[PDB]
Amino acid sequence: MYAVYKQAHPPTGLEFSMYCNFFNNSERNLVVAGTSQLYVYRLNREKLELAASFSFFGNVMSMASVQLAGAKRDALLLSFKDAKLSVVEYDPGTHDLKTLSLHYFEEPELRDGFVQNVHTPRVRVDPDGRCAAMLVYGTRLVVLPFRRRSSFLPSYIIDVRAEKLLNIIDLQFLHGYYEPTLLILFEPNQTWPGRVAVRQDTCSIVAISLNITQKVHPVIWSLTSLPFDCTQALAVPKPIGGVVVFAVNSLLYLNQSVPPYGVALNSLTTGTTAFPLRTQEGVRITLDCAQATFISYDKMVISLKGGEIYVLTLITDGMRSVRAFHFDKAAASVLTTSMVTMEPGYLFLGSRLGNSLLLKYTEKLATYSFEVCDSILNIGPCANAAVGEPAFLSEEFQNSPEPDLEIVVCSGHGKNGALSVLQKSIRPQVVTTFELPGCYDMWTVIAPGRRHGFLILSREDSTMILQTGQEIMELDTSGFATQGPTVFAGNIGDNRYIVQVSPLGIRLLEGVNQLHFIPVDLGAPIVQCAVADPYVVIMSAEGHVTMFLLKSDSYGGRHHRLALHKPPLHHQSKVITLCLYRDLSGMFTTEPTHWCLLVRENGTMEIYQLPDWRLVFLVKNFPVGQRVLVDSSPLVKEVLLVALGSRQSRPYLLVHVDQELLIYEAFPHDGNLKVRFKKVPHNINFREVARFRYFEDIYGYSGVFICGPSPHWLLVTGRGALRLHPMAIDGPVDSFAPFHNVNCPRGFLYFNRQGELRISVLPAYLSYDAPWPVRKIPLRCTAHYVAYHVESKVYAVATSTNTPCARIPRMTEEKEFETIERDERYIHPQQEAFSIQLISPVSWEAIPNARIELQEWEHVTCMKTVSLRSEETVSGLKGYVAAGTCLMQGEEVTCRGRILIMDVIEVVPPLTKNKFKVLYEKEQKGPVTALCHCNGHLVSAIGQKIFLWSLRASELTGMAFIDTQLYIHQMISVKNFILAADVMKSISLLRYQEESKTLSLVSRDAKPLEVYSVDFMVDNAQLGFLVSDRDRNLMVYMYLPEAKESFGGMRLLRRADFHVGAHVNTFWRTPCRENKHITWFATLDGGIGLLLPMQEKTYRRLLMLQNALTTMLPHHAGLNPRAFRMLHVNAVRNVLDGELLNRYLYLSTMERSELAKKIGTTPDIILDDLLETDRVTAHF
Amino acid sequence: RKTIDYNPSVIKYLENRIWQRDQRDMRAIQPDAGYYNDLVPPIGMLNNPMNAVTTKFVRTSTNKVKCPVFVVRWTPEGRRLVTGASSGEFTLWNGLTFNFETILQAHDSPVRAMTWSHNDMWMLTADHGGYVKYWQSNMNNVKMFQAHKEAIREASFSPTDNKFATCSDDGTVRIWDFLRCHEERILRGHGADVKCVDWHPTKGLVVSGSKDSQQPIKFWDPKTGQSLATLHAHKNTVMEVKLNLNGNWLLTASRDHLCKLFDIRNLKEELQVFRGHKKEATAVAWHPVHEGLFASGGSDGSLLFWHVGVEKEVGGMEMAHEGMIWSLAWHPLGHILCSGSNDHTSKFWTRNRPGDK
Repeated sequence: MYAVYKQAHPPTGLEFSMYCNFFNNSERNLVVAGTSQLYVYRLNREKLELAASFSFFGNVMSMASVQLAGAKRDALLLSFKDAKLSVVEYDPGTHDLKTLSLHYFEEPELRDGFVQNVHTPRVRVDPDGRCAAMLVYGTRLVVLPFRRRSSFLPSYIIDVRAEKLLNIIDLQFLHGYYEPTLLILFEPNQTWPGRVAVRQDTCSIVAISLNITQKVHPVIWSLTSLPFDCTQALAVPKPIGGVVVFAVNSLLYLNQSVPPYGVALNSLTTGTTAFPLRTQEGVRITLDCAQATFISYDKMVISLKGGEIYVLTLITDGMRSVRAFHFDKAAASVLTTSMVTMEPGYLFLGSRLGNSLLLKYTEKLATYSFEVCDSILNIGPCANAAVGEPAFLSEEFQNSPEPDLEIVVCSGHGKNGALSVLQKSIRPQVVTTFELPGCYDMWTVIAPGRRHGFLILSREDSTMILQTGQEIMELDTSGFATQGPTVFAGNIGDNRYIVQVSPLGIRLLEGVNQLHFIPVDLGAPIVQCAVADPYVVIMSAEGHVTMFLLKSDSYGGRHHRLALHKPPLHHQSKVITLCLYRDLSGMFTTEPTHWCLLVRENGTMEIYQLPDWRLVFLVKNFPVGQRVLVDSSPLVKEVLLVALGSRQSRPYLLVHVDQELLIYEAFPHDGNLKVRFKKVPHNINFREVARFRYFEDIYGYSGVFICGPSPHWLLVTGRGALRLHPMAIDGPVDSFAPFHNVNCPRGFLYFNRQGELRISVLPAYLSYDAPWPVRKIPLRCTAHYVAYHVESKVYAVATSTNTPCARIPRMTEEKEFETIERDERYIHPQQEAFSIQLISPVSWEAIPNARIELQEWEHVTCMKTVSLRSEETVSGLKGYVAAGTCLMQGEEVTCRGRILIMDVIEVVPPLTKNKFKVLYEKEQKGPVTALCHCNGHLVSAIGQKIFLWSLRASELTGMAFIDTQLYIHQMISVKNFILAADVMKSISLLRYQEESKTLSLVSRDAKPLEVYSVDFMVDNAQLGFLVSDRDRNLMVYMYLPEAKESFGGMRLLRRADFHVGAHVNTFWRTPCRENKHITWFATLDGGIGLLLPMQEKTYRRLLMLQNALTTMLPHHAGLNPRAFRMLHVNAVRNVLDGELLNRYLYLSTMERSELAKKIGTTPDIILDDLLETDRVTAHF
Repeated sequence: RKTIDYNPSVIKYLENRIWQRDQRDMRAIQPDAGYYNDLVPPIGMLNNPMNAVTTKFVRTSTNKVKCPVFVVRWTPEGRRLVTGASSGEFTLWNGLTFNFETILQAHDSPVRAMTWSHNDMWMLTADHGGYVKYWQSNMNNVKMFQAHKEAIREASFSPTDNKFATCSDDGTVRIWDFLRCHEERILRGHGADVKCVDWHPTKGLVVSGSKDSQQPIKFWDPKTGQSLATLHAHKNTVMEVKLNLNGNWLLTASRDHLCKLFDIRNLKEELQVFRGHKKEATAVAWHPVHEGLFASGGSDGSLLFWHVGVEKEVGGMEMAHEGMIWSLAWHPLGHILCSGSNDHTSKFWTRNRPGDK
């Protein structure tokens, strides 16, 4: 059973934040990493623009920066799983990431016999920049020295067990030492809170002076008996030059010169630490799972576990000795996983549990107010996902053969909990539709803040002019060129004058009356026309180019007319197409400049500056599609060079070659034009007059609409991130234009292939500046589960809030509650209160009086949409929302369950239309851990059993039960069968027989496996069981009674595996664009992937291609995708990467041809397979 | 009358997994009694095996007719704990409330060995000078088979569960096919009274430990029957021998008051010596979750807890029992450790509650 993996949505959970000189030593910028993605952001003066982004075949475990001896740029140190370490650096010649070095430290002798590593590779860099260190396996401290040929000295490994250095909590390089001094916070005799009465004060710190020349590392100073709950250590910069140790309930300042200074932060420090700790009066918090960065030498900001942002100031003498600590509850923000200071007054909080935030802090012994400047969207972690139909869809698209689908995800956590409504495709909100026969091309022109005045349509024999106002009315009387076709229509003179180019010449008019008309006869009719205010260029079918200029009158009266200016751009190579570009940015240099990009018959491409017509750029082989366009000294059908982003910041070059689309991002490099172009990867398929239609301010968004068989939207906002959103709910679009009207405020109009012109707008409430169009519904509470009720089109969302824990249940004697009595400084435990809300997709609001509050200490362990047997439906079944809850009173009390069946019923009302009705609500003997449906029956795991009930009226009648494993946390059923997932004992396949009323264990997998979630792989005439585990893997098992690999059909057999690199908790299946089902899933890092079952022969072909791609292509950080996709952290493979297969589309035509030659196949065969896999997965 | 329920901890850990990458994201469990719902099973804190040091006595379980308990074993799912006593009796206790459930006269002789196959289908048992008995999941015997004419001390299953090895008091280790009731091969390279035997989790080799002072530990090839090597780990009799699930480590417990750890690849030097007891060391149990943690029991009623990386003992109870501890069994989750001793009782031990004095 073979399949291909595809990444439909990249992860959005960030983990590391850094501030360094990535591009050059002049400007510093932000570098943020999340799992397999790395981003370089610049700051606008308030927005972060994505300056660069790179993907890895590996998960970044640690990130750091260093300034090497050459000092061209900063080098980046990236840790990867087990013991891989990569030094990388920006390549100015290719706008890419160049691998300086890659080091493997994966040897079993370094693991001391252990096979399971619970330690991540932790990298630290000495502040002076003389060496780096990486703690691996918690046992081996790798030291990479730096020169003060190769820029790196040979590394050497220090065995920390040479003292009794064990269980290292943290390590950090220190400031102010002449040798790299590394402080290590650890604990020789490990302890845990329950055993704190026997072992406490177990932590210790040891500072190591590293001499890299002699490889000598003595201990300069050490401290023992530090509080057991020490969490991390922060190096204090000059001139204070100490170490600040965080501990769950305490704060320490340590240094060689002064005895330690310890401060208790709450009451819980009493009886747990014998360390002398003075009490901080106005503070009552904890520092566990907190982040902190120095904003200056004297103050550092701390983001706590709950999002509280405090500012800590160090009080010093004249000789800089920390006398006291000063905290100040500055503000409250997101749950930060990372944090870094940028320019003075700016602080970045990176988060994977919420949207990352840029903050600006301003002062007013001195307090600081924090203000949110920018945010980076994040749909992770994706705890649970449901698929439903959107509430609003334009009538013209209803009754479509394909279903209109929409994803609703439980995203985030805690105060940053939310629902993410994802749609991949753009839906046009059609205001109205005109059916106009004969029109094949269109233009929209502003009449004389900017509202379009005229819509000019062209037809083989004529043209049509439409006045645009309160009504759109045909204009026959105007002085336009109504007779004959129109090849172009645009605006000149900053939207004061309008221009209409016809095959016989050019016409300059103002409003409805024409001011000027120049006949243009060059031996061939005019076939193309470009306009870059105030320059106009036209070209004929033979290849004659002409330029006109809009010149103001000498008396300043602003009367304008076109002036001929013949270009001296003669060449022996015939021009195919061209385009004009008005640069308001500063990239195009040799401040508004004018350029002409031109393609010729010999295959070359040229750029000329205007009006002197001077050559400044030349590419010898343009239609090949090289990955980097380099200056020197297949049918290129269309070309367009446009500026997008904030204030025309980023330039892009779109090229339409035969059945191929090319996107090029322009970047500065080095008489000649100091610009280069880098290819942008995409999956837009051109295979089946101007296909590229630029637009500005279509909904506050600037970009380009790409017409063709699969239309797309290309968007770049103030953030320099390219967005490619499909629009395929309507067929192939051949004509597009922007349109700002009083009835179509900031909108567009497009022609379909059935002759329908659609005046539409973009749907509001959706952010299109994201990988997928997304609507974020903040819940301010953890979203645990989401279910879609088909009959009512409403979502049931199970959420929770945190309250202070006040009582302790003591006996499962009789039920008794001890009231927790403490003092004011005590920090109460967090007690979860669960609720079930109804939310309507119409307004994405909660339905009033439709909220179910569950009992105290009652946790909702599962919530699914179930189809139970009912006699009121034609199908014999109807949908309910089923929930299983467990009342957890601690370990000493028996955990009793409860089943809760609800229905969403229609009631005479907007949001009042629907209401919750509790059809069933009964406490169960044993904890209710999972539930699903099977042939109209409700299957639920209770304790160590699984019961199958039938619902009749309002009562649940027990029909079957079976003994199961330790704890079943997930259950899903294909008709007649059931699949249950244990916490530790993998999956189990059961059968229910209606004749016997019995459950029979069909088979299972005896091997232990920490299953996260499970679902099905539905290939044609095949059934597989898809499992995710704790090691970020996917495995397809199968029940093959005749395979003999099973002892007697009782052993489930693994037939596919794949290291996705993320934890998957929610799957869902969709039909194929057969009998195949694409099994999509959402990851806990904010990403969406899919598994697509595939034929064996196509799998073999693409596997040969995959080996070719892994062996013949360079990969970031020097990693290798074959080893990245391997099992654990045995294997049968049978799952293609897809992310790796996409790079073949990124190769040039020559590279693709040579690669297919080495494989033994046709480039067209490879492209057919890849584009078909892309076509089948088009959903949402 | 006490009880411990693991479902709240499992539920809290399941709620943690969605928004916590690993243990560096888990919040701090305060050493306070109010933080009872923040507990998680061992798999919820792999960086702190200390949590699984179970020195908090919960419940003592004693049969109506008191007999020295020779073996204790949890059922694979952890539902019921079985105690095999000198009366030849299996006593089935509830795994959540530790109350008496059932009792069966399974053997006419003191049942010494009790093991569950890697697949949860079969339970194999053996008695003093007695026979090997197969047991379904429902505790119904399907096959009784004469294995040795003398006392069988222990048995262990092959990774595929198709075959199993038994060490007996005749100084031999016999290897049998499970589907049949046939004696495949004999291993006779010992002196007398082989008291412990263990099958490797992946590789095909079997370890045995006996009363012999010249050849205490011996390795064996199961299919071939050849003696791979001889390990002179102790001078007294080796009471227990267990291979870690990682396949690299070998743990032994002997009457010379010592536990020992060896690397299976290089046997020239002892990898580690666990010293800390008052008398002999009679029982050992590797933790099912934490790779380096294990428990031991001795001739005195003491039990101790050790970690592979640590020289000194990690914890334990000095007067846990009043007789010698014959058997130790971790609950499959790893939060309960049961001890079966010679004082006619079997006790249950759990992790210490945060805030305990």
